[PDB]
Amino acid sequence: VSPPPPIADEPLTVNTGIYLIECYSLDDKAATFKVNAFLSLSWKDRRLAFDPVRSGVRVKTYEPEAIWIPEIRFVNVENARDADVVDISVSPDGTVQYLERFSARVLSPLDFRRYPFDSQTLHIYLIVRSVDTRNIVLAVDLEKVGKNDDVFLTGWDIESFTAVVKPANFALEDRLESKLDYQLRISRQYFSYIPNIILPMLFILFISWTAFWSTSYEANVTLVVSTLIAHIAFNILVETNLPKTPYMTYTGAIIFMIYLFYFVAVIEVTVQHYLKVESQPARAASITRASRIAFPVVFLLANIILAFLFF
Amino acid sequence: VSPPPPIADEPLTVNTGIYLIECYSLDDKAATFKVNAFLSLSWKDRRLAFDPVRSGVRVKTYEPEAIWIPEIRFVNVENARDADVVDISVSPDGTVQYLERFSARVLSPLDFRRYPFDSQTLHIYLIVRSVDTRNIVLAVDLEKVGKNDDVFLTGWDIESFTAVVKPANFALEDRLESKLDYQLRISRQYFSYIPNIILPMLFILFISWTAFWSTSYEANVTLVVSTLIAHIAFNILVETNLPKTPYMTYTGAIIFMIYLFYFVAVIEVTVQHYLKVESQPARAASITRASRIAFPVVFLLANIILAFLFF
Amino acid sequence: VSPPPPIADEPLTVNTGIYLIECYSLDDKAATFKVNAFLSLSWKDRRLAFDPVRSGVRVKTYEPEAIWIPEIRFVNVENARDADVVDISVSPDGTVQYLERFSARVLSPLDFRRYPFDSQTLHIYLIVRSVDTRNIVLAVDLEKVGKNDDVFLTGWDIESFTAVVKPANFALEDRLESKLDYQLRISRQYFSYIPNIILPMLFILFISWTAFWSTSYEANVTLVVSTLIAHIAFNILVETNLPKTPYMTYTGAIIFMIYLFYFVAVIEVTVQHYLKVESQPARAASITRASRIAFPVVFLLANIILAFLFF
Amino acid sequence: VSPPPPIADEPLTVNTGIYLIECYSLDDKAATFKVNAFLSLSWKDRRLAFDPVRSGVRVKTYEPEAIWIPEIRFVNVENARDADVVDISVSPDGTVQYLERFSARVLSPLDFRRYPFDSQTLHIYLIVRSVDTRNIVLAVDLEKVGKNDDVFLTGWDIESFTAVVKPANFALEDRLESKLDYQLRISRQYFSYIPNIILPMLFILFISWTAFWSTSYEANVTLVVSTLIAHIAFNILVETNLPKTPYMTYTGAIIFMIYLFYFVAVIEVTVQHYLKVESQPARAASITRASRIAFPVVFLLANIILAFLFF
Amino acid sequence: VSPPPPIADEPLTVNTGIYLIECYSLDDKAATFKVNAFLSLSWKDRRLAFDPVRSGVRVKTYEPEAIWIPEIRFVNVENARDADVVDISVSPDGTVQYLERFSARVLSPLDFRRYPFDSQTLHIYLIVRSVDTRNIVLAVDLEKVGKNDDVFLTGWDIESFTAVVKPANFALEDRLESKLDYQLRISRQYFSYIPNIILPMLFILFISWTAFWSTSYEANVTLVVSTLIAHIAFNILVETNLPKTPYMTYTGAIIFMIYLFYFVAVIEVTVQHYLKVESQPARAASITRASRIAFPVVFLLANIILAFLFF
Ligand SMILES: [Cl-]
Ligand SMILES: [Cl-]
Ligand SMILES: [Cl-]
Ligand SMILES: [Cl-]
Ligand SMILES: [Cl-]
Ligand SMILES: [Cl-]
Ligand SMILES: [Cl-]
Ligand code: NA
Ligand code: NA
Ligand code: NA
Ligand code: NA
Ligand code: NA
Ligand code: NA
Repeated sequence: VSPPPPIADEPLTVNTGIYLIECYSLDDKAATFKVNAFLSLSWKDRRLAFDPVRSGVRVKTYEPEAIWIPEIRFVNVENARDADVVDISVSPDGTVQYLERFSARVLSPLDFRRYPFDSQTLHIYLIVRSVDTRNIVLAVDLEKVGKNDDVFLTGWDIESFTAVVKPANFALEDRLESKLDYQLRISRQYFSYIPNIILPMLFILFISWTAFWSTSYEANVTLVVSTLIAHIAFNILVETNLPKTPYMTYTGAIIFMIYLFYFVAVIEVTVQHYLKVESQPARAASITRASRIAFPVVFLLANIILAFLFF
Repeated sequence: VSPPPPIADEPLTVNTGIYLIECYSLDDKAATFKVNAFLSLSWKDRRLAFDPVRSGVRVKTYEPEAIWIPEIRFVNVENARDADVVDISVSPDGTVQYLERFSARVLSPLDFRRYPFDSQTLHIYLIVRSVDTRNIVLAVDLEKVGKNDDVFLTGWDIESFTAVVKPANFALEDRLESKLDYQLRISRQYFSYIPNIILPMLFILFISWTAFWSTSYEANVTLVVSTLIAHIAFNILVETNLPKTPYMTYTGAIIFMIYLFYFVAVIEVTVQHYLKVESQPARAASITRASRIAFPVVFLLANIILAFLFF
Repeated sequence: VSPPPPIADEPLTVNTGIYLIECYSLDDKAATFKVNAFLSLSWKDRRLAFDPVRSGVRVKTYEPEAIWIPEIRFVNVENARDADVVDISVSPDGTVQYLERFSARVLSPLDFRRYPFDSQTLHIYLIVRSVDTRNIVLAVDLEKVGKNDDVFLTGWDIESFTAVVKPANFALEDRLESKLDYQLRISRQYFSYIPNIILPMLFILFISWTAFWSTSYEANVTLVVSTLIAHIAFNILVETNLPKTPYMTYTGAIIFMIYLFYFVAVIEVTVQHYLKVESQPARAASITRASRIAFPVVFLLANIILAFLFF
Repeated sequence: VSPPPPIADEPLTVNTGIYLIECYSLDDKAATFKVNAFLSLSWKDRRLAFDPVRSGVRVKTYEPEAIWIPEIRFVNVENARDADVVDISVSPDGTVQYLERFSARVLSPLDFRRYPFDSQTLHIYLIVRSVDTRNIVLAVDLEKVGKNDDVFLTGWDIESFTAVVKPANFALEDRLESKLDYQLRISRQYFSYIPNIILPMLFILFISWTAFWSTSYEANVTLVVSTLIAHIAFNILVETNLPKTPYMTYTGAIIFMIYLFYFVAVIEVTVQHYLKVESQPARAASITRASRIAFPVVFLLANIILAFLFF
Repeated sequence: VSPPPPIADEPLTVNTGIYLIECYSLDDKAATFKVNAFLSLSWKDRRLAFDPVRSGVRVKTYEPEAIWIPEIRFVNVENARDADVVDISVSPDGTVQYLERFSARVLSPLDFRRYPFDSQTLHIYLIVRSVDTRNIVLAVDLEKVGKNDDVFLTGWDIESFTAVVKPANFALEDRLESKLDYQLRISRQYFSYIPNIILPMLFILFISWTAFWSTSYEANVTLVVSTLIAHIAFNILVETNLPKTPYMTYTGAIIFMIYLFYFVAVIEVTVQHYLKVESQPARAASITRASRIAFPVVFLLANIILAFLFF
């Protein structure tokens, strides 16, 4: 079966729609997510036109093998989609209405700069390659673009599912390709990060600062070194949920900066002890008293600077 | 093959049933579970009706390809089900009795608020899309809804498997859809959490409170900081078994609150030491003696408040 | 093709056999194991009977599509088995001899009460569903039940592979089902647990008891708290290899009990220090000397009680 | 299609060959590895014999469906192999030359006794089941047995790929089976284990022995207990890369033995402190000075004994 | 269908091209990566040649089954590729233009010597096996070799995608094989390793060196032993992201060397304490003051040596 013939030198328009049924398995590290949706297609093929009286049916149901179906693919998928044809209906002017339900693992990069207060635009690219007989162009039927109410993605808020109505028509290997961009807008549910990572991380840091109210070097060393190890544990935990990025993330910046605070706290505790041993506790007392104010103040200001640069 | 014609403008009723054979792989983080079941379907096709006297046979067995079968799908599945037709039997009046055995990975969100003392309602949504010739409606045959006795789900008690008998009939892409809700009620076996997480967590916390019976700052620092690290280990272990939720869980709330108890214990140990060094051990003794009562009392009351808010 | 007709109102007996070739991937947490085996089937089809003299051949080989084959399934499988027909041979009296090689992931619950000194009976349930024409019953051909010598399951000893010869004949969805139980008896190789978990766990516990030969509170606190943290590590390691059970396991009981020993050791170390500070070291010495005997004695007796209750 | 008829009562010889193209995914814990190879088969079918003069062609190419092909399988595979026929060529005398490219996951147990200085023989068992018409025997064509130069297995040295030329001919379910053993000899690249596990483990152990040059009980307790915890971490790391074995491994033996050294070091540190407190430091000094020599000497000799028993 | 006949004894040239659409899942440990691409093939079949005037059409479109297509495979793939034919076009002179879209998991070893400042050349080997009728040789059509702009690989910079135009023609099992090498050049984004592993590792090491400004043995032991444990954590973290190599990596070398620095620091802290106890603090002070300079100087020089040897 060959493609439908043109009335004039016009290309064949294949109207498309995607209705999301199930959205799942957003793998942040992998930049992959799985989708289960309806894919609707519509085009005009005058070779299948019919007169109802002779046929006895107002619309005909064809099997995919019986008629010409455009070879529609997704660009940003791991493998060819898992598709099951639901319905093929032909009107007697030859307007075909195709519907399939598919599942596919989609590849769409994520921007982690504001993690875990980040938002993303997941893309689903629909494509058709033109044939030698005719050029095929994709169009959006907005009445067939949407998502189920129950659609959920663990740890995310689903904002919108829309299509950029104008296709990207270009040449690939001396043939026209017509590409459509379907956009799924999402925003991370940051809530959990507060009681699970941010506050525990702040608690251990503030615990290290109690060394500024102690002259016991041995206790101070135990305080700063133990809390540092706990900070290392949180750093490792965070980087297991994140991919390696060629940029700094918001959380990554805070985590990194906190190491500097632990490093200077160890210097303070060392300087304090050295002075005490040298019989200079008055100078050591001045440094410890200043540290009581300096450490929280510099921590607060540096965080304001970070929040400002990132948001 | 076209759908059965109506006697009047009535829709086609397809009676359904699901009998669970094997239930497994409940992935809490993923909100997915796997199912292996019988799917029974029943409808009337007058074109298939026959006289038992003339034909000789009481029932006719058909191959799926030979007759019209409604296109039944699951809404909340990752991929199309793995199905194998078991039997197709037709009665003399044209009543078709269809039976298949299928396996599918179902997507059903879980409420973790009362974790690990939580109960869940897993859903299995059956759906049919209406055709241009006729409208198709789903119904429940209660005699064909059930589960095997041996059905088990590791770490859960299976309470019931029932169906909401009235379908959700709605329009999707200008066609009637008839959706049925099959509910699998389960309740978590909390037992194991007690000796494995709750009691070990309480033991380390109570170990930190021994610092209220010690004047040794160095030992106190070792006691509170070491037990805090062990609490961090348990917090990390718990959050690896749970997804990120936009709400607080019961366990999450207790775990978070325990950090505050460790934080105040560090303050007490610091205040005590500072006073001793300042030659004020009488004031320090009053604070330590009060802490011996205050810490368990505030811990007990705060837990009563939490249990009340969550249950 | 319809089922063979009865001589009288007798049911059709399908003789079965399972010969294990490869056994692998026993997932303790999941209650799943993978199997690769021969499935042999035998029944009489009089319609297929022939005269050896007239036909010339002693046996006739058929393709599955050419003759009636019973629809045999496994009850406790994740998905329908991966099967490949090896041979179909028909004898002159119409006795069909069917052989296939299959692979399946089997679901069989495990009893962890005596872990890691536990034994299990893995089940493989064969089933046939009766048809409207006739009732089908399963039987065991003991000469076709066995396993390869090389069959191994990492961390287990394979004891036996036998079949319960009498089927469980019952009604499921108003049709007779004939179910056969194939049993694979296994016993865990506990060896490794001794040098890897049990002895290291005992060593750290005995290390904590050295605090009963020390008056240094700071060293005692370091001894008991550090070894407790190591015990927490072993507890976490153990529970990662085990599912969450609504009962206590043998290892779980020992692990839990050891927490109580650490808890009382912390009390002893605290009481000892408090008394020393109060200028009562003679009373403290009596408690420490008693602890030297009490702790190993109570540990030994409590273990005898546990071993008795569990074995 | 039936098997080739015999000239006399001789069995049909199917010459075989396996040429490894890609070898990957050796899972030590699972005893599985994946293979991608050419499988060559050759046999004589007199019914396919032709005159080169009359036919014109020197060789005839057939599609698998057109001629009789022996049913060849692998014994120790998880599932049936993924195969794609490359070529079927028939010579004038009726000698068929079959070639396919396949991929399979092979199950072959490993001996971990000398880990990580162990060598293994991975097996690939080829098999044919005899038919009622004729008996089929397997043979090795050594010119069709080999491996690609680029063949690599991460962390291993590939030594050889050979076949045991004489098959194991036996009866399974009253039919002859002809089994061939293909052996892939490999030897572990131990290099990495030295800087990553062995030397770090020795460093922490030697760090614990510095307690023999200290009278500070508190520092000694910190030294031996901290290094023991680090040894526990290495023990856990090692057992995650290894399956549970019913025998001792070389590394397992060294790791276990090192626990005894830590245990005796804790006894020494305890005895030393007890004596000092009892005003017996002269006796304590004799024990500590002896320990300085005894610990490295006993460690060196015990290792010589272990290396001797294992190699 | 047989291969095209030669005009003379010349081999059949099959022009090839690969256009990368999606590149993903680079598993460093496994030496595997997944690819989604267009595979273009072109050859001349004179038997398919036609007159444009007589036939009417300028090009003829065929279904794969209808004409002779060369059997093209990939050498270094796990399984046979997942392919879907897009277009087959025949020009009047018989020049066939074939296009398919495929996905495959490719096996390509990586050189970790300069990790994480390493670059790699991923290989995709295209191959054709000659037939008995004719010899088949592969060629590169450079106009059909490329990659999509959007192509990305998390944690990597994609440099180029080119082909070695001259094939590796060799004999395998007495038949010509023509192999083409497609090279995907990538370079690791080392950025993240700096704040996540390198700087935290340097911070803990520098924290251990504060013991050179302290006479407190107990605090020194806590400082060096605690930071060593944190270094062990980072060593374990690094080796989980890397495979076991028979060579030293850059990071591996630095990590290993840092153990020696911790070992000598423990010796210094021990020697210092021993001397103090022996009433020789003047000699101990000389060693500690020298260590303050020696440790950073030797660390800096050893790193210059390492960087020089590795880059
Ligand atoms: Cl697609
Ligand atoms: Cl479905
Ligand atoms: Cl089955
Ligand atoms: Cl196979
Ligand atoms: Cl391929
Ligand atoms: Cl050659
Ligand atoms: Cl050739
Ligand atoms: Na078509
Ligand atoms: Na049908
Ligand atoms: Na059949
Ligand atoms: Na300590
Ligand atoms: Na065949
Ligand atoms: Na072809």
